[PDB]
Amino acid sequence: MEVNQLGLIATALFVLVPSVFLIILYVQTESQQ
Amino acid sequence: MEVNQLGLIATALFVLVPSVFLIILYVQTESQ
Amino acid sequence: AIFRFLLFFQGFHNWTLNPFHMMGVAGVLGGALLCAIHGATVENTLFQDGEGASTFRAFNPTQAEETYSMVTANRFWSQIFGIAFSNKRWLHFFMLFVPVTGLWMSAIGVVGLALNLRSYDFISQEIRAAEDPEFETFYTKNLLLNEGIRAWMAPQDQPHENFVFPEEVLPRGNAL
Amino acid sequence: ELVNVVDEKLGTAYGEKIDLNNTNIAAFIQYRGLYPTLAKLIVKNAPYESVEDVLNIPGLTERQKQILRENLEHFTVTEVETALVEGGDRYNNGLYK
Amino acid sequence: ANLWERFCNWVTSTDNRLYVGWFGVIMIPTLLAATICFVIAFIAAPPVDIDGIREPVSGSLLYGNNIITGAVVPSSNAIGLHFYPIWEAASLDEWLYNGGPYQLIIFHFLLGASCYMGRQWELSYRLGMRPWICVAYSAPLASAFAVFLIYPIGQGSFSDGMPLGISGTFNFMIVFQAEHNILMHPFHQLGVAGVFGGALFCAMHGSLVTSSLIRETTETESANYGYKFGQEEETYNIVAAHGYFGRLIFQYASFNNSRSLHFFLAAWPVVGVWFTALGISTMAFNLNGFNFNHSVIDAKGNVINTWADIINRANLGMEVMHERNAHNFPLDLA
Amino acid sequence: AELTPEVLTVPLNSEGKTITLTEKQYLEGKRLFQYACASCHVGGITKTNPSLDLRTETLALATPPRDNIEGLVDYMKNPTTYDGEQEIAEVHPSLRSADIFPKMRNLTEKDLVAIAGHILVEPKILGDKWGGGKVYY
Amino acid sequence: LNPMWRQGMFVLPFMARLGVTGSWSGWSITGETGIDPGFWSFEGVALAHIV
Amino acid sequence: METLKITVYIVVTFFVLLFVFGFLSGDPARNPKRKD
Amino acid sequence: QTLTYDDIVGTGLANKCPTLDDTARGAYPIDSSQTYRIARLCLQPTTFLVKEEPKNKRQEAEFVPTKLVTRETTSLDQIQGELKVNSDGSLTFVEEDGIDFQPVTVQMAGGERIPLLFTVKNLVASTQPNVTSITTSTDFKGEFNVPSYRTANFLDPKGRGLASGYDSAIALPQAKEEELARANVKRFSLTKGQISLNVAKVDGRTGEIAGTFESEQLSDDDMGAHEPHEVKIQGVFYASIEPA
Amino acid sequence: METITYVFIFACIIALFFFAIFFREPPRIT
Amino acid sequence: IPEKLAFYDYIGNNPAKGGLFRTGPMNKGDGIAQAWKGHAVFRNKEGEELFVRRMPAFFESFPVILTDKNGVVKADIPFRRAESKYSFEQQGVTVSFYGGELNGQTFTDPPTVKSYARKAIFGEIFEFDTETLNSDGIFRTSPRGWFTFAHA
Amino acid sequence: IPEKLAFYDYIGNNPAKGGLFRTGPMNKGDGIAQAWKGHAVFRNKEGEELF
Ligand SMILES: CCCCCCCCCCCCCCCCCC(=O)OC[C@H](CO[C@@H]1O[C@H](CO[C@H]2O[C@H](CO)[C@H](O)[C@H](O)[C@H]2O)[C@H](O)[C@H](O)[C@H]1O)OC(=O)CCCCCCCCCCCCCCCCC
Ligand code: CLA
Ligand code: CLA
Ligand code: CLA
Ligand SMILES: CC(C)=CCC/C(C)=C/CC/C(C)=C/CC/C(C)=C/CC/C(C)=C/CC/C(C)=C/CC/C(C)=C/CC/C(C)=C/CC/C(C)=C/CC1=CC(=O)C(C)=C(C)C1=O
Ligand SMILES: CC(C)=CCC/C(C)=C/CC/C(C)=C\CC/C(C)=C/CC/C(C)=C/CC/C(C)=C/CC/C(C)=C/CC/C(C)=C\CC/C(C)=C/CC1=CC(=O)C(C)=C(C)C1=O
Ligand SMILES: CCCCCCCCCCCCCCCC(=O)OC[C@H](COP(=O)(O)OC[C@@H](O)CO)OC(=O)CCCCCCCCCCCCCCC
Ligand code: HEC
Ligand code: OEX
Ligand SMILES: [Cl-]
Ligand SMILES: [Cl-]
Ligand SMILES: [Fe+2]
Repeated sequence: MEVNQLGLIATALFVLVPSVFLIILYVQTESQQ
Repeated sequence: MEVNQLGLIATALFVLVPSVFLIILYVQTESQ
Repeated sequence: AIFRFLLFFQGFHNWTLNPFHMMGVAGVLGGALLCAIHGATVENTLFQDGEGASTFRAFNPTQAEETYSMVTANRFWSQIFGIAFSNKRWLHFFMLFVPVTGLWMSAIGVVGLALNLRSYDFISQEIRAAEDPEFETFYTKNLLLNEGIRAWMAPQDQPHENFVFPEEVLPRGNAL
Repeated sequence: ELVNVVDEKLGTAYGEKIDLNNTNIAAFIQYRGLYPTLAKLIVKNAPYESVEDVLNIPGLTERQKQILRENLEHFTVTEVETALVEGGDRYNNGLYK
Repeated sequence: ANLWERFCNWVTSTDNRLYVGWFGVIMIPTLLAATICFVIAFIAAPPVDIDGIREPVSGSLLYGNNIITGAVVPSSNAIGLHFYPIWEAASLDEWLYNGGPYQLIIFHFLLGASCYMGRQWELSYRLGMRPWICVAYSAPLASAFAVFLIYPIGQGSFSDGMPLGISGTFNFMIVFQAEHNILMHPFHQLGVAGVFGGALFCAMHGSLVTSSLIRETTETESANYGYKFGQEEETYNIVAAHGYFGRLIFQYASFNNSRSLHFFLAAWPVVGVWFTALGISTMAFNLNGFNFNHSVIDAKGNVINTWADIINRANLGMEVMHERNAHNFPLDLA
Repeated sequence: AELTPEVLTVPLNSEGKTITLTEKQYLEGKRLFQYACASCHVGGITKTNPSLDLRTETLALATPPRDNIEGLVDYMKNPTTYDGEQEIAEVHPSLRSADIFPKMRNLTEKDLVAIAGHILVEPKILGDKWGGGKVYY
Repeated sequence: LNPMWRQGMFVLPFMARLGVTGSWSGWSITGETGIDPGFWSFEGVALAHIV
Repeated sequence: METLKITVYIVVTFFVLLFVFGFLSGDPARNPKRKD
Repeated sequence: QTLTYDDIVGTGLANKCPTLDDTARGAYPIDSSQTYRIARLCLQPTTFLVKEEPKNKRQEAEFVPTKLVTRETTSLDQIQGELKVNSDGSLTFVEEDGIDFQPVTVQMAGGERIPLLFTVKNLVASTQPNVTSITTSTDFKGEFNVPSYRTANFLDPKGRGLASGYDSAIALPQAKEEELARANVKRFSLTKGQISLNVAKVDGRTGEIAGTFESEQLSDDDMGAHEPHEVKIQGVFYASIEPA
Repeated sequence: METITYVFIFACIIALFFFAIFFREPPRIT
Repeated sequence: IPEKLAFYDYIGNNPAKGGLFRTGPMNKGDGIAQAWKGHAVFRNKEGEELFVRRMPAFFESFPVILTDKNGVVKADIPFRRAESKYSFEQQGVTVSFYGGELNGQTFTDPPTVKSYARKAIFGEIFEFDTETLNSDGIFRTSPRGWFTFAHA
Repeated sequence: IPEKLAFYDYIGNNPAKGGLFRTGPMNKGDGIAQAWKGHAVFRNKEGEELF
């Protein structure tokens, strides 16, 4: 189908950037305790 | 210039994924 | 008149296809579910605090003690659904958060519709459908519905526009 | 080259009179005495090369010929168009009210 | 210590991470079957001739759909309410064309969901609880029976049941409005009241409790950490909450009994949703919404339009367009 | 606007004579139309044969012309096809066929006039709506 | 003129090398239409590895 | 197809019997208070 | 002996043409004076073959087999018509009327659905000269009309049609129309088909005959959207003859 | 590519379900 | 008439004709405007001048209805053909251009005439390059629109 | 000479003609092969055949 080719990097970063921020914050919490 | 469209994402991820990995390991070293 | 407003937004704005409306729907239904499921849970994990078969009497508004078992409730839901609340404070804050967020989201979509900035179409579907008369989705089917609504309702609903559509221009399926 | 033949036919006598070779049978209600008996007969005995051929339909009473004669001027004939005659569409073209 | 008694003791064990139980003996398989067929169909099923006119509708991602437009398409109008298991097709190719997966999924899912409700009774009994959570879940479940089974029974065909898709859901509700004027049906009106009110009361209760949490934490930590799992004391001050809310309205419009309040929280949405499930289920038998079309006329007999007439114009545009190649005769009687 | 005698005045016959209905007549004819006729003819259309409606213009082209009190009264007693060629009492309610259409049994001669008059008045009030179908609802 | 190796197929030839040749949709890589591969079609092999 | 039908019939009957016989195996007694 | 409706219903036997016993190897004589009609003609297909597209130069395609996906809805039945005697002793059957079409969809290897209007509409089939008897070696050969699979009111999924519908891609308001012409302008094909009926069984007492048939026609072209495929159909037939 | 994206995200949620159930922070009384 | 003035009298430049996820510049939709084709004048077989009813902003799609100076419908493009009264074929509708690329040209063949009628519902008719940006033909909003949306 | 055999006598199917960052199927380079155009025989003015 003739989709927007940037829809893919839009989607990849949309998942990746906020997810990585949560993962960073959780791992550094666990190694506090 | 008729470059490869997937080049953008390959480059973006090539950077993001290993960098994020190092940042995770660094931030949790600091907090212990 | 409001029913008419709902139908207007379908035929003209295709509002059901809007992801801001969809999050509102999830907020309203998510809140109603939370409401029914939280009340039911409390009422079915009550402590026996009286001898009577009406359990309402067995509450004192000044008692310090929780009137139902958060622990039995948590085991129940963990084993029925896999996850359960464990924190009464988060529980009640979640009940605030969900319907309030849902309504804020839909408000934003309506702001877009003030400008006719609609989630009307999927461009990729229209390109294929235009080129391929055998391609049909529920998406194409609803737009024909929207087109029925616009042509059949606009003369009467927008009298100031003096729309006159002769019979031969009204979109119509077979027989009907 | 690619044309819509039914649109094209609206630009002929079909678009302005009752075409004995093509028009759906409910159009014969527009003039008196034609529906249902004669309209049935006209459609069954199509096609016609001339509007006058209708009068040689075997079995017309003299009353029927005089109704046809009165009405000849509201009739026309054009070439049969497959898209209008296939499917039984001259008896039911899916239009009601 | 007998082999069957051992199995029975594992089935009903309260020490399993997810409770199984006897209802679950039926629920696990039938939900697995429905889920697996749905995932595979949503991704790769070919187009389905939902209205029996050899006009196949594409519903799956691989045939040009996205998440919003995809659906598992209802089974063909040509089948009606006939049972169409796999083994009644000449081939899987045929079963796919005619919409067989839809039947498989909805029948397993309805069974499994019905057993879900029973499983809720069952574990309540093993845990020494009160029984009626499953009664609350009967509201959603009745609603699924309505759009997947009851409405198809009354109209004569699973091809008019709700599609398993986001946009198919919308198609369903548009065509329901034109054939039944559901908006003007008081049971839909009550369901809106159950659902708006449930959200309202959800927000109310969550904000009033949250308003009256007792100080247990500092500014630099979530107040959530002021409640510890299984503490015996209440974590908020309902007398403070009653004192605010009763002054916001007036005293006797506020609950001071937690048991009545939570019962009300349970009752209101459950009952409005019962009615809206009943609404779909009775429009299955064509007892439709109120009809005020041309109800107001003037002294001469001119129609004076009302907003009901405007609704009707919209409804007509939905009626004349839907399933546009499927009607040969003037009345769409089912 | 109102239900004046002009609107209530309709042709009695082909010869051109007229008759002015009372409002009582009109209202009674409307009720009798609902009782005996609307199940097929709601709004001036014909559900079981949409090609034929009750618009005055269609009735004027019917054989025996039916755009008048006498034509319509006769039709209710001995209905024909549109061209007059065949009697259709066996599948159309009429006094001739009240055996098989029992709603017609209790209808007096003045009932038929009321029914007939309502049919002729109504397109004067509603215009295109009467006999136009859903497009005009 | 359009065999698999022109199409960038990498595992398709490893399935073909040991006997898997046909698809549930009824084509074979040898060009024979109408074969009934059984379960052990390209699609059934893939499914088994997923499971 | 008949093989498949056979299998489903047998699978289904098996699970329905588990269910019936399960609940006939003293279910009222499987609670945490008064077993009888 | 014969069957009632309630015996048949649900069995699939409604889609099957009557058979004749294998003892029915007689002959049915023709009196060129008398006139005859086929009172019942029944065509039951058993096989659907589609010609493939071979891409390269002078390879020419093959008729490959297909899977039927529209179930037991395929037979033509109740066909009737004149059976004529010609100056030269040949017989000509002229189709007057009957259930002479069924839409069929078969699927090819690869997933492609191929729809078609299986028909004998306006069939005129003739025998050899000097018949004077219908035997277990009589052949009918003929040709018939194959109208468009959809008729003129049919609306495509964007609402475009021939006798109805939009005349453009309304969802692409300012797109270049030239590229869309083939899909925006519906046309109504009408092609010929060809059929052979081979009589193999004959009951000289009752007038009944039965045999084998092969026909050749075009598939659906979706109102001019794409090129049709060539289709071959095989099956069995049954007819009843009567003095008229 | 869009099909792969959709199914990938779906797959990721199912995997998240598994960890949230079986590898949750266990609730401990007080 | 300056082309610039005429280009404002065209609905593709109307900021209320876009969509939320129709991204990028207006040129990506209708294309890059090249020239004013000219002002289209429709007349029927009787020589009456006819007027295309313009699409209002609310409507994604809109029928093609022609009116006289009085507002009386005299021509349209029908949906159902069977009972049509106002087809361009029946009414002998033609289109003449004054100004622009097509100044002094008259078209009489119904399908070409309908083509321009379908564009006249958007106001003044322009020539667009759609190849350069691979324009998809669907209206996008302007910076006026995007700014208002974002800030509201 | 069968097309299959001719297609093998073509340097575009020689696997040593590619490049590390030229990605995808061979069909993304020279195209999807449709037909053998035939064997070309080159002659000079004197009729002698040239290779
Ligand atoms: C989440 C955690 C929960 C924990 C639970 C633990 C996990 C348990 C693992 C479950 C995983 C489920 C996987 C199910 C995949 C479904 C496979 C399918 O449907 O695949 C089925 C395949 C499909 O077959 C082919 O199906 C094809 C379908 O084509 C379609 O599909 C194609 C795409 O492939 C194209 O689109 C094509 O155009 C389109 O038509 C064609 O129709 C072929 O003719 C046909 O052969 O069937 C076959 O060949 C194979 C089998 C049929 C052989 C026939 C004999 C009858 C079979 C009896 C077996 C019953 C099962 C036994 C029960 C045992 C009880 C002890
Ligand atoms: C499953 C179905 C479903 C669900 C759950 C929703 C849910 C929602 N819809 Mg959607 N909708 C749907 C289907 C659905 N919709 C469909 C199929 C359509 C057709 C396209 C629409 C069309 C539609 C439109 C057109 C709109 C919504 C809106 C909304 C939101 C309304 C919020 C609200 O409470 O307003 C209630 C109103 C308020 C909360 C405002 C203030 C109310 C004050 C406090 C009143 C106080 C009154 C006072 C007490 C005195 C009253 C007295 C008097 C009664 C006697 C909400 C997210 C609206 C929206 O998104 O808005 C942003 C909107 O405009 N929907
Ligand atoms: C005020 C902000 C603003 C405004 C009005 C514009 C307006 C414009 N820009 Mg510009 N731009 C901006 C900021 C802005 N820009 C910024 C900050 C950047 C840096 C990233 C850019 C980068 C940029 C580029 C690279 C380009 C533009 C272009 C354009 C034009 C078309 C844009 C388009 O298609 O939008 C599309 C808009 C959307 C699809 C709407 C997005 C809505 C998101 C997805 C909602 C998120 C919801 C969220 C998850 C809610 C849930 C939360 C809840 C759970 C709590 C238009 C004139 C384009 C152009 O034509 O250039 C010549 C172009 O190529 N801009
Ligand atoms: C054994 C390995 C292997 C092989 C031989 C192939 C072979 C092939 N694949 Mg497959 N593939 C594989 C693994 C493999 N794949 C895996 C693991 C995946 C999942 C990611 C895929 C996904 C995949 C897709 C999605 C596609 C293919 C396609 C293809 C074909 C074209 C390949 C191409 O253009 O490459 C181009 C190769 C490169 C550009 C080389 C990358 C190497 C660079 C230099 C990175 C290394 C630099 C490194 C970081 C340096 C670090 C230094 C530091 C240590 C100090 C070909 C037949 C394509 C095809 O035709 O499909 C039908 C296609 O579309 N493959
Ligand atoms: C294979 C493929 C690809 C398939 C694709 C299939 C497909 C169609 C999927 C599409 C999915 C799709 C796109 C979904 C869209 C959803 C969408 C619109 C997202 C909304 C996003 C958004 C943030 C909306 C804003 C509003 C919002 C915040 C809503 C949140 C709603 C929500 C999560 C509500 C809670 C729901 C819920 C089940 C709660 C259960 C809570 C719980 C366990 C209670 C039990 C319980 C009760 C007690 O009282 C006590 C005491 C205890 C102890 C206790 O436990
Ligand atoms: C010049 C001339 C001629 C003109 C003169 C005109 C003139 C004089 C005008 C001026 C008028 C004047 C001067 C002013 C006086 C006017 C006057 C007083 C007017 C009245 C105004 C009015 C309209 C008020 C609005 C009424 C209003 C909408 C109230 C509705 C109440 C209502 C339906 C509330 C729902 C309550 C409900 C049952 C429960 C809430 C839900 C619920 C479950 C809450 C959860 C909850 C509750 C708890 O309880 C606690 C504990 C907890 C934990 C908890 O979870
Ligand atoms: C046989 C039974 C099978 C049932 C399977 C169902 C499993 C799925 C349930 C959700 C697991 C994931 C929840 C993770 C998140 C999770 O772990 O939360 C766990 C969380 C625990 O709450 P506590 O009160 O312990 O935590 C409070 C403190 O952490 C404060 O920080 O529970 C809640 O928040 C529940 C309310 C939100 C729950 C809403 C979940 C339902 C949403 C479903 C979304 C579906 C989208 C589908 C798209 C494809
Ligand atoms: C209640 C007593 C009435 C009255 C006053 C009329 N009808 Fe009927 N109608 C029906 C059908 C199928 C036809 C067409 C018959 C034919 O020509 O084949 C009619 C026709 C009429 C007419 C004539 C209309 C015209 O244009 O000439 C009239 C005046 C008329 N009807 C009056 C069907 C039905 C019904 C279905 C069962 C019933 C009931 C009625 N008609 C009832 C009435
Ligand atoms: O299917 Mn679905 O839809 Ca309930 O009506 Mn009739 O049918 Mn169809 O049409 Mn309207
Ligand atoms: Cl529909
Ligand atoms: Cl019908
Ligand atoms: Fe609570």
